[PDB]
Amino acid sequence: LAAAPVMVNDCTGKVGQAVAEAAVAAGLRLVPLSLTGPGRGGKRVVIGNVEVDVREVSEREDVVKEVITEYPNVIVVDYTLPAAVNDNAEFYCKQGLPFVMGTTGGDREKLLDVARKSGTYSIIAPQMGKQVVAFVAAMEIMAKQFPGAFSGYTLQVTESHQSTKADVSGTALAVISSLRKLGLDFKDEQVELVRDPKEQMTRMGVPEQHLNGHAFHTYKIISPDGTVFFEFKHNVCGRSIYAQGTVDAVLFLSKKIQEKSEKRLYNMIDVLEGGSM
Amino acid sequence: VLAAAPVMVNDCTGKVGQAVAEAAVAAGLRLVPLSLTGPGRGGKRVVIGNVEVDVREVSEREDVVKEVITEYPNVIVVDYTLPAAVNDNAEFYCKQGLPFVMGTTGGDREKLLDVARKSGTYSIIAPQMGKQVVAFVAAMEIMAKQFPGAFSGYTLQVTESHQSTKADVSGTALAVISSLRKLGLDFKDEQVELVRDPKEQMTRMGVPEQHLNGHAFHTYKIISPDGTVFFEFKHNVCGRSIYAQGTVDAVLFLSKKIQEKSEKRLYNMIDVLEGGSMR
Ligand SMILES: NC(=O)c1ccc[n+]([C@@H]2O[C@H](COP(=O)([O-])OP(=O)(O)OC[C@H]3O[C@@H](n4cnc5c(N)ncnc54)[C@H](O)[C@@H]3O)[C@@H](O)[C@H]2O)c1
Ligand SMILES: NC(=O)c1ccc[n+]([C@@H]2O[C@H](COP(=O)([O-])OP(=O)(O)OC[C@H]3O[C@@H](n4cnc5c(N)ncnc54)[C@H](O)[C@@H]3O)[C@@H](O)[C@H]2O)c1
Ligand SMILES: [Ca+2]
Repeated sequence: LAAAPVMVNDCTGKVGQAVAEAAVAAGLRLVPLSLTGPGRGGKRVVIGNVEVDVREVSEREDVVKEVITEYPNVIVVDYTLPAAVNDNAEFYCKQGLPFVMGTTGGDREKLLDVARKSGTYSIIAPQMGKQVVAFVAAMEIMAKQFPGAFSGYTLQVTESHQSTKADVSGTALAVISSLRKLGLDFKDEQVELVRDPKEQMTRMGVPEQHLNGHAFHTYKIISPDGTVFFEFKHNVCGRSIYAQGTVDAVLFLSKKIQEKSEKRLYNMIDVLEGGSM
Repeated sequence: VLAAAPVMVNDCTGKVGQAVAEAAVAAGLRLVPLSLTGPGRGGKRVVIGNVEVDVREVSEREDVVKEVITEYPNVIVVDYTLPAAVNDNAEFYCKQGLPFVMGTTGGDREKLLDVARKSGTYSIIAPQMGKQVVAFVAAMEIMAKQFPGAFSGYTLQVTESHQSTKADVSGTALAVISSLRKLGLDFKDEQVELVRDPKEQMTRMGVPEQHLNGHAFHTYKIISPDGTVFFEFKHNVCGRSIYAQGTVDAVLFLSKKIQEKSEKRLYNMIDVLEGGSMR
């Protein structure tokens, strides 16, 4: 590939590891340095056939000078923790480092502000499963073109995630928001969170190996008389969809940088519009 | 409050025509108590809700329409007849200046749309009136054009159930598959799995036993190369009510366009969806 090399912070996190493995398998160059979180020690990890020197976040200035002098065209991929989001972003923007930020949480308004204001080439997208982004944006296209089209219908929404998210998924909320414009009446509190593993397996169909990394959503829309039934599901096991979307985002941003686009801040919709590469 | 034109349903004795009239009445549209039935059917009085409809032979259609027009000048005609009557009924409506909603399938569809456009008659010609199904279809296509190859590498299975003897993939399924191809799925029309065994229609598609001869259940499954991502979309229709309810909406939409004197005369069900809910 004519694509920029990538530094994945943190390649020891669950999604960060998946991204790095997918980047390597795809034929991107993985920078053999990574930054891990506060309270984690230095270590050597194997990603494919690449040995990555994982360094403490206290060393991040030194580490980035080293990455920048050896890999000037580097793009950083950030899958860290909500706590690090705005700080990592300000760090990348101050250093002129182009980045793909997949980490959720943080102050999303300040995040987008700093990236746009500095004019740093970036993709900031809290859902990098691009196929899920396409479904979300379909529901919203439907919602914009055809307001009230399901007026009078009943909505049920059910979803399953690791019991490390007490909360309704951002994806579910965004879809429900479109469904309201389609004339459904449904409060966020009505989402049915499935959190029992027995039930996640036996009723939602989540495989036993994926109980701690999955995102299963079901939306049902039923007419007042019960004769019309619509059902939409998007069920993700593990993290490969996030990994594969991140690779595409890096390939897209690579090109924008090579071309010197006027536009600097992109999202996953922009990536989807460009097609598969 | 609806404030809509009164409707004449031809033929209120046909299966879909009756369903439309009953749904119109229950919704609070005014049903004109005259209807036209097909050649070889006799005159009769039918009850639609608590409205007694004088069903007249199609040979009397000149007399019938003069009677409807003098009591209900703002009438909109809803046509659910038979492929054989489509082009003739349409030419009749356009000659008389009667606005119409044509739900009947078949006929020469090019001549049909030509006569309506040429005469400048307010009309909705839509061979699929299940508006919620139309909205889903049209979304998928917009999505598909916006996001080319987005599911490139994924596998597609398509299953659908209809009354026995449907040999051909539903026009709705084909249109959705066509969008799915633009999203990078590689899938021939022949690979649609027609479910036609009633045991299987019930046990596997969920079709209720009473609806085995009148239903349209579709399932689209999209799976990633590694098998870890599964998308499933279903749209399942039992009987005729979705067509009835969409016809009411079409009449409400056309009513408004007529009241406003739109420059545009010939509309379809996409145009109705774009106009929003009116109930
Ligand atoms: N965009 C998406 O599609 C998507 C999908 C899944 C998860 N996520 C999000 O991505 C993030 C990571 O999820 P996960 O399941 O990989 O969690 P994880 O805890 O396994 O990994 C996060 C890693 O980040 C490290 N870290 C913390 N602060 C850091 C810093 N300042 N610099 C470098 N590394 C730091 C931690 O030590 C940890 O190993 C979460 O915010 C999660 O919500 C996003
Ligand atoms: N747009 C849609 O989505 C949709 C949905 C369901 C059915 N349909 C179509 O609607 C049509 C009617 O279906 P159905 O089950 O009600 O048919 P049906 O056989 O039950 O009734 C049709 C009626 O039309 C009458 N008729 C024939 N010629 C006529 C004329 N010149 N004027 C007045 N009446 C006349 C017949 O006597 C008959 O009773 C079919 O072509 C069918 O494909 C369309
Ligand atoms: Ca009869």
